[PDB]
Amino acid sequence: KAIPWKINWQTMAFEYIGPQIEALLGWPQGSWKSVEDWATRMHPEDQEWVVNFCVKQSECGVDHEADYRALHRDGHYVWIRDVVHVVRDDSGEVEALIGFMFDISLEHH
Amino acid sequence: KAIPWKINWQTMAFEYIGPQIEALLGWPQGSWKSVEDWATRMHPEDQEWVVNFCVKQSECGVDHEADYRALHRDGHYVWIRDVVHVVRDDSGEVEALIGFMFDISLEHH
Repeated sequence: KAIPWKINWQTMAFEYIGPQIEALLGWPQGSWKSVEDWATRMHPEDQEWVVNFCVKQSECGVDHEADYRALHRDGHYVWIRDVVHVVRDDSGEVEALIGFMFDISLEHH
Repeated sequence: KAIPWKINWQTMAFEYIGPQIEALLGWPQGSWKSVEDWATRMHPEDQEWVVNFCVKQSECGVDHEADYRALHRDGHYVWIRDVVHVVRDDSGEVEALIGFMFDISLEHH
């Protein structure tokens, strides 16, 4: 059920994202190209804080997690928990973000 | 709260594991040396299936997750969900396991 994913820090593009993302959010798996897609497919009141929070924590190399309403292609919202581990390269600089997205619908019933 | 970790498939040793593992399970963070430690610090009825399940799924390169009672150093058990992503090298062979351990105590109250 967990959806694995990884983001290239330099380009901010998705290296990969599990196919379960399609069953969960409906958008074609191949449509998840970059962080911009992740930021767009989110509830308006959540975009208001999640993006800034994740950016700040990532830049500081601090692992983090956020709960928000993800936008399904059909228009309804799905509660998701995004858990992020920050990876640094040999020189100590942020190189990528790796983690999982979890459907936490049951926690909101 | 999530505990990040990674295992070198060849040596089956922990490359790293978040410091939160100490606050959660009590054992010194540096004590988590290999899969053997992970397998030992688990409820006896769970060791009976979790180890075999994870091994089988990992060898097949299939992401998986398992819920089990982890052993705290003080002797009591803590419900944990281990989520695993399998990483393959350039030749297509299993190279490592990366994921997170989550305290799911609230789901068992």
